Amino acid sequence: STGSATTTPIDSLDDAYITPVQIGTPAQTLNLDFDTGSSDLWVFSSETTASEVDGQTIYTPSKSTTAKLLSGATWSISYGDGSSSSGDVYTDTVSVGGLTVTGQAVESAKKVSSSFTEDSTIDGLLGLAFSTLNTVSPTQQKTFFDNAKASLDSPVFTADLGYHAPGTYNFGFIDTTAYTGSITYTAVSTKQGFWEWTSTGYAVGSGTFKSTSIDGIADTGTTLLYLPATVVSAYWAQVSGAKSSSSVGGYVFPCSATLPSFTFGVGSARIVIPGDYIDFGPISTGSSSCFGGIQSSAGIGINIFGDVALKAAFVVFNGATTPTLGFASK
Ligand SMILES: CN1CCCc2cc(CN)ccc21
Ligand code: NA
Repeated sequence: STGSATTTPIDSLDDAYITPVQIGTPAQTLNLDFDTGSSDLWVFSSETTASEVDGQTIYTPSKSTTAKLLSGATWSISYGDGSSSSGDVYTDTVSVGGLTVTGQAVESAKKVSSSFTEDSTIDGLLGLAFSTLNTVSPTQQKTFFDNAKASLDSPVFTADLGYHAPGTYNFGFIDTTAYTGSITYTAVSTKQGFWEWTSTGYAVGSGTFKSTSIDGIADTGTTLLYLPATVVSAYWAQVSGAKSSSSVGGYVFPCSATLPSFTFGVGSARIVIPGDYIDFGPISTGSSSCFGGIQSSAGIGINIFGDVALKAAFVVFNGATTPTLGFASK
């Protein structure tokens, strides 16, 4: 089997991407944020505290003839930004882009943080990291990908995010029309439950490539590129008037600037992030200070190749017995 779904930016900055997901019988379509940095499929629901819902579409298990309460099971997650959600669990039929999983754990939110309530466009998250990070207790649950894997033509999914444009998530096949050149594969460590890999270095604009190992995770659920402070300082030093602002919470730059590209290594290959991808616009409405899309990881404890980096590539998440990542230009 295979599946193929379009993923759409939620706003003009590509802060996040939503993908339609069919849950239950008859289908209830919710727009979920596919998140390669977490392992819970959780949704706004008929159980969510009413004051914490503001425009999201909700899953109503009582309207699904295939929904079963997973008796005794609860979940609670805290994301790296400080956001959170928690609740109880149903199993139901879940379909993405024509690929169907029966008996998928659908984590129903009783509580969400204000940061989720405020995002009316996001109806929940579909985690695609390893199932060892799933938060359901007392019986840990599998991701949609882990449940689908055995049925897929090939045990893979691919992320093809757009810059200010829709893109695609494919499950079970590699669309050889969607990238240029060849795919360069690189080793993955699953020891922390992430798609963790090592980049071979970086360049700033037209500058020389610096060979240096940078461990990090491929995380579609994170907007920006978080890298070590040495690398980030080298990038922003090439932008007149850029500075790190403790008041704003990262590097800012004059909105009049033209940003240089950023290149990262994948083995002997190179992925080039155009400068425009690194512009996240005014810090507040009307400001002439703009927020940068490359930020320090120093306060995080991990480097994160989030959407700023991933949208510059066609990315293969290879879930074979020995997982690997693949990157291609596009
Ligand atoms: C609060 N916020 C809404 C936008 C999508 C989203 C995704 C994650 C997962 N990294 C965490 C928070 C969050
Ligand atoms: Na921000």
